[PDB]
Amino acid sequence: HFDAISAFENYEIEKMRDGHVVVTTKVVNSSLNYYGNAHGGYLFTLCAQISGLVVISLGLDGVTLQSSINYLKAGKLDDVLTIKGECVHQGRTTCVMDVDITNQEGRNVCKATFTMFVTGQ
Amino acid sequence: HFDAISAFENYEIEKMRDGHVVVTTKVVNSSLNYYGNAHGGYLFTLCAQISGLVVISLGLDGVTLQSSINYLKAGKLDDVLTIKGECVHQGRTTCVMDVDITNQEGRNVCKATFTMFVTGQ
Amino acid sequence: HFDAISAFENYEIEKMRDGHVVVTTKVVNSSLNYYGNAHGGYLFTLCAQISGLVVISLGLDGVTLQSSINYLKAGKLDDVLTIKGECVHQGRTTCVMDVDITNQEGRNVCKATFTMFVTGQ
Amino acid sequence: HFDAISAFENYEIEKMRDGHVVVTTKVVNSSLNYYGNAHGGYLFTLCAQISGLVVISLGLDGVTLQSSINYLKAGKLDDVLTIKGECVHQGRTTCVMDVDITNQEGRNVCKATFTMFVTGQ
Repeated sequence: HFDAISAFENYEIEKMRDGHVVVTTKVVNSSLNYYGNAHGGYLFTLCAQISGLVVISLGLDGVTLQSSINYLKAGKLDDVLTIKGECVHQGRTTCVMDVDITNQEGRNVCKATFTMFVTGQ
Repeated sequence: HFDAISAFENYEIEKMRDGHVVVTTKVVNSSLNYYGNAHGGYLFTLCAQISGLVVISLGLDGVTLQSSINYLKAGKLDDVLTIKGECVHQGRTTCVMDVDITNQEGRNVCKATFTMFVTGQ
Repeated sequence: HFDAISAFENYEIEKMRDGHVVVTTKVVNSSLNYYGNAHGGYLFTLCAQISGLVVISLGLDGVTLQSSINYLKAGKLDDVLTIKGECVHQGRTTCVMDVDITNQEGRNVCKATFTMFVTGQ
Repeated sequence: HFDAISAFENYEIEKMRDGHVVVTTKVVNSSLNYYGNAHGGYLFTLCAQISGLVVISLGLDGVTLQSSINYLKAGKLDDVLTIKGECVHQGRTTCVMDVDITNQEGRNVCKATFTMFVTGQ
């Protein structure tokens, strides 16, 4: 047995403009995996949501086609995670977003790149 | 504003044996994104959890180093998703897991590959 | 100093039809890296070329948007590599190709997934 | 029929120091694909070679475990490509390298992330 893995039970949107987004969130029990670390799916979901927010901030609608994520350092209970996303490439049908998560000590937690398909304006 | 994104509010483990895992789950409202489709992070978390289950089934402990996911077809409210994970490569220090999600119509929803780091036995 | 890294100085196309491609090639000196193993770029290029051939076999033109590759086992001088590609998903604007390389002993060398953008028919 | 795809028929190492590498190269006919653009495999090989150079610059020996690449803008015959590699994370067992290619106009051509396995020192 294991409990649900949840993301964004709390959050603060610090910045959302012109393809650049910054959101903060506190790691809580529902964020964790078996080993007491922030779940890789939780961390990914933080990144994917912020990637979507980057899309919206460009006046676009979109869907993720593909994503790659690298895990660098564990997130822990009560960490404050800063999720920074930006559009590195704005093409006609597709956008590429980089999203980076750091903890309250400025340490790198994970980095992801999203390939989004622009569906409309 | 947006509500939390959650994964495994419900599930059934069908198979978990020697590097092969099958788990089913039903898509619910907490699974969805802005547009009413299964959230990319939700789908990834389904895959990531099953990847870790594959690791455990091998009598191993481990952590995800890197993952890539491709989104093929939308997941919808009330879909039953089958999450199939396989260890396609068991190295000494790392394992590589393929995870595929199909819906109740047999349609491919997404595919991911996980690069896991074996921490212990 | 280092010499050029080259791919397809020799090859045999065994199969090319309906989204399924099989090509063989022999690892030669220009294939190798500093350590005497098949260069990761060489192996990737084998996969990317076969992904393109899968596109053509579907009566399409296309360009790669994104690719992810996992390296499983070293390729060595004089290995015969079998490169098998297939379209796992044929969407309207994009295709997803899986490409797998095995050696003459049937051992898995590397696996890659390509997200291609369909440019025309 | 198609001719071999080659990388580093010419190059200039501009910088190679403590985890940071810059290398330039000019796109030639052997660099290109069917459509006359820089081959995705050629571009990846440029990135992969520079990733390994980053590893060496850290006094390390290593092998690529996994890589992801995004293609942003076509490379063309006679372009001068600048290949910039950085170790963004030096773990104990693995390193993560970001590699970016820009052309002579400062335009972003592609970006890749490499997950390297440290074999020795």
